[PDB]
Formats: sequence, structure tokens, C-alpha cells
Amino acid sequence: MRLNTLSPAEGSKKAGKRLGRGIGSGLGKTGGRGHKGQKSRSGGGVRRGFEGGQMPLYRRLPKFGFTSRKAA
RNA sequence: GGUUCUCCCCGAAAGCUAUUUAGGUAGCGCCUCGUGAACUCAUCUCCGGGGGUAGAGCACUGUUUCGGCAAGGGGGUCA
Ligand SMILES: [K+]
Ligand SMILES: [Mg+2]
Ligand SMILES: [Mg+2]
Ligand SMILES: [Mg+2]
Ligand SMILES: [Mg+2]
Ligand SMILES: [Mg+2]
Ligand SMILES: [Mg+2]
Ligand SMILES: [Mg+2]
Ligand SMILES: [Mg+2]
Ligand SMILES: [Mg+2]
Ligand SMILES: [Mg+2]
Ligand SMILES: [Mg+2]
Ligand SMILES: [Mg+2]
Ligand SMILES: [Mg+2]
Ligand SMILES: [Mg+2]
Ligand SMILES: [Mg+2]
Ligand SMILES: [Mg+2]
Ligand SMILES: [Mg+2]
Ligand SMILES: [Mg+2]
Ligand SMILES: [Mg+2]
Ligand SMILES: [Mg+2]
Ligand SMILES: [Mg+2]
Ligand SMILES: [Mg+2]
Ligand SMILES: [Mg+2]
Ligand SMILES: [Mg+2]
Ligand SMILES: [Mg+2]
Ligand SMILES: [Mg+2]
Ligand SMILES: [Mg+2]
Ligand SMILES: [Mg+2]
Ligand SMILES: [Mg+2]
Ligand SMILES: [Mg+2]
Ligand SMILES: [Mg+2]
Ligand SMILES: [Mg+2]
Ligand SMILES: [Mg+2]
Ligand SMILES: [Mg+2]
Ligand SMILES: [Mg+2]
Repeated sequence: MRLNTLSPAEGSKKAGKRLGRGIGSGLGKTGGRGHKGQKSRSGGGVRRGFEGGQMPLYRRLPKFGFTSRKAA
């Protein structure tokens, strides 16, 4: 084996999605994120457990129990 | 507002629900890729079903025009 002749296993490497590089790329102009809206914007997207202003599942359900000191 | 090379396969939605929500967002529904599974699924034929729509009708709910039957009544007449 030479330093050139080495090569990786097939399927190991996968290039990567490069957004905004023409029509032919596929993704390109709106880099796979649609037209307008909060999610299209830079630094967009809502925080975790946010259901559009509806009271979230992790708040409409009651909280229960106590963490045991002895179990630790 | 703009988001820069190329070819191959599949290919939506503009609905429901909720929202200080309504040009935003979230779960489901529809798109995709992956992994599993039964004759699963569609079509047609023949069965077993529940409708109470279209249409129709007037016993009931109401409405409606005649004719008949008139209880009930409106005007008159007395000592
Ligand atoms: K509908
Ligand atoms: Mg390779
Ligand atoms: Mg490649
Ligand atoms: Mg490289
Ligand atoms: Mg990288
Ligand atoms: Mg890039
Ligand atoms: Mg692509
Ligand atoms: Mg595209
Ligand atoms: Mg995307
Ligand atoms: Mg745009
Ligand atoms: Mg829009
Ligand atoms: Mg969007
Ligand atoms: Mg920014
Ligand atoms: Mg931000
Ligand atoms: Mg407590
Ligand atoms: Mg096609
Ligand atoms: Mg509800
Ligand atoms: Mg509603
Ligand atoms: Mg909306
Ligand atoms: Mg808005
Ligand atoms: Mg599939
Ligand atoms: Mg796996
Ligand atoms: Mg069968
Ligand atoms: Mg089944
Ligand atoms: Mg069948
Ligand atoms: Mg039959
Ligand atoms: Mg039958
Ligand atoms: Mg029947
Ligand atoms: Mg009818
Ligand atoms: Mg009718
Ligand atoms: Mg009859
Ligand atoms: Mg009759
Ligand atoms: Mg009735
Ligand atoms: Mg009545
Ligand atoms: Mg009548
Ligand atoms: Mg009459």
C-alpha cells in the first residue's frame, strides 16, 4: 500500500448538503426551508415544547412524585 | 429582499384541531427515505346491513282554496 492507494469503505463518507448552489443542486434558493414564515428566517424556529401558544403538554399535565435520596 | 455547479428516482399542501390566533406556530391528515410485516389494499361480481336524502304524500306539526254540515255568534222584534 502507498499513501495514495488507500481509500475509505463505500458508504462511509457522504459529501454533505450544500445549500444555495443553483437549481441543479436540488436544494438551492430557499435552502430546503420553503417560502417565508418564522422557520425560513435566520435564527428562526420556535423553542422546545412550544405548540403555537396553546398550553404545552409539559404544562397541561400535572407534576408528580419526589426524587428519593436513598435511591441515588 | 436575496441565497452561487450538474445529472437520476419519488413527489405534496393551501385541510382538521388549538393558539393575545388569523399573512406565525404546533399535533394529526397529505410528500419523502429506511426497516418490518398478513392476502393487507384498490377495482368488479354476488351476499349481510343501517338509513329517511331525491322524489312523493297529507293520519300527525303547521299552512292553504273551494263545496257541504253547522254547533258558536252579528244585526233585528216584542209585552
Ligand atoms: K373537509
Ligand atoms: Mg463513495
Ligand atoms: Mg456524492
Ligand atoms: Mg471531501
Ligand atoms: Mg461539514
Ligand atoms: Mg454551504
Ligand atoms: Mg435533493
Ligand atoms: Mg426541489
Ligand atoms: Mg426541509
Ligand atoms: Mg423568498
Ligand atoms: Mg405564505
Ligand atoms: Mg414555512
Ligand atoms: Mg439574524
Ligand atoms: Mg432567534
Ligand atoms: Mg408539589
Ligand atoms: Mg411521476
Ligand atoms: Mg376541541
Ligand atoms: Mg373550532
Ligand atoms: Mg393560518
Ligand atoms: Mg403574523
Ligand atoms: Mg415507504
Ligand atoms: Mg437501522
Ligand atoms: Mg380478503
Ligand atoms: Mg387491515
Ligand atoms: Mg375488495
Ligand atoms: Mg342484494
Ligand atoms: Mg340485501
Ligand atoms: Mg332500507
Ligand atoms: Mg324529504
Ligand atoms: Mg322535496
Ligand atoms: Mg289519504
Ligand atoms: Mg285524501
Ligand atoms: Mg315536529
Ligand atoms: Mg305546534
Ligand atoms: Mg283553511
Ligand atoms: Mg269555505
